[PDB]
Amino acid sequence: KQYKDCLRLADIVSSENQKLYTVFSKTEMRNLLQKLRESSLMLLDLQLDPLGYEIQS
Amino acid sequence: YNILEMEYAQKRSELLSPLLILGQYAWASNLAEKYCDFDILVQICEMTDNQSRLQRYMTLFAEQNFSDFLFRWYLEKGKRG
Amino acid sequence: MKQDSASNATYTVDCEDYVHVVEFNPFDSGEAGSLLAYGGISYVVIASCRFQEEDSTVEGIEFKTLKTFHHGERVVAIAWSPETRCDALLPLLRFATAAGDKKIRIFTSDFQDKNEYKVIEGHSGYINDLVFCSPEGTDIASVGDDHTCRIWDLDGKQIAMFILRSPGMSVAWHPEGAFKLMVAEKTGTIRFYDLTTHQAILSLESVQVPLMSADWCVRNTLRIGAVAGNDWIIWEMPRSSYPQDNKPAHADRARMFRWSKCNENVFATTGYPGKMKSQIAIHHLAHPQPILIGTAPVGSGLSWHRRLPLCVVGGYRKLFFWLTEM
Repeated sequence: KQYKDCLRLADIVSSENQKLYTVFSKTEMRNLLQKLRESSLMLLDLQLDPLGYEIQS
Repeated sequence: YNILEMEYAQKRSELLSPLLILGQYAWASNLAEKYCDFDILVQICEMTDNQSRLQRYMTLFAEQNFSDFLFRWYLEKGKRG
Repeated sequence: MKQDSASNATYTVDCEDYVHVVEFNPFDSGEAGSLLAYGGISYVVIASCRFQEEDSTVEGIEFKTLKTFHHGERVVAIAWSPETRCDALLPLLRFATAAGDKKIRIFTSDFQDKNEYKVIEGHSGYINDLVFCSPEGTDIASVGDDHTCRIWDLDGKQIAMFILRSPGMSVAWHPEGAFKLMVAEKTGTIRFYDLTTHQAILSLESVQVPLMSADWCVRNTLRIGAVAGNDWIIWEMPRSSYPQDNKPAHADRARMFRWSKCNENVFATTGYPGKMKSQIAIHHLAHPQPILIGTAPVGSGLSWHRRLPLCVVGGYRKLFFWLTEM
């Protein structure tokens, strides 16, 4: 239920100190982004913006 | 012509609010569907939770801009999921 | 049959007195807790308001009366100095009030040590509105049912005169301060006076009678909205001399036009509580229908939060808060 960590996985992948972005094909990272979509979705159903702990809108 | 239409619109809106406050769901539905009123049928059909007639009216009024009020009332009722 | 939209206030504060007028700060004074001032026959109260956003120590709403003054008059209008400041050990609060005696009172407070007011000559009739026409709070511009725009110093000496051909209702200082004074008249005209040269630099022309209220966009001084006749209108100066936006404001008699002091596209037009409960309608730019509509048993006075989109109306023993969010 700690989807905030699922979302931090995006930054962990973005780390160019380990360059996790390059080793993803289109389909792989598309599955990853849909997994992130799912993880964001549950917290977002809790009436909280997916950008930060508070609402941005 | 548009002045008459708009003024007619708000006037019967306030005319017709009270028994909507009071209930009488079947008759509200009958009259509102007879004269084609989207939002009122919406808000009644979701405080009755009848998603089925929700789709049936969406199909009926696809050309009548049902979905705008659908998205709106969704937004005010905080089920953005 | 059909029904449009209505709801109960997002927040409500109980009161042992009626609320003739209630207002937040137009500019931030340096306080997280939003200062709120409300007046009546018996009492005029300054307080700090908070609504829960963080911490469980705050539940719902917390309202802390900073101070309450014994009154004996119905408050007509109140204008704080555009110089907003509360960050000191003894913050200094400066504002002007109108009562039923057709007089102007410069009320100043020094935070729990003293509270003073000065006697300033008023209008032959009631003063419709008044602002501080100086970005620090030393000169006061007042307009009333006597078609005279009177500029007074802090002493109560009438600094300047602007003659009108119809009772001047609304006066507005430049929110930032450029000697610009907006004048809104009942026929629907807008006249900009330069306090340095005592002449009009610009004007917006309309004939839709009557004009009830107007408001600059706090984030766009060049954008002006207003309520006239039954409808809210919008100019975008200086490319206008006739209204460029004209959409209905209420099924009710629109009384005040106000801008939300968080955004550049959010405003409110208030309906008149006559026979039926006052309608409150928050609109949006490029969207003619109001985004939100609520119902209040009594509606008198409407304001917007200093930095956030919250619109407030005070009535009989109650104070209603509408939190408009996106």
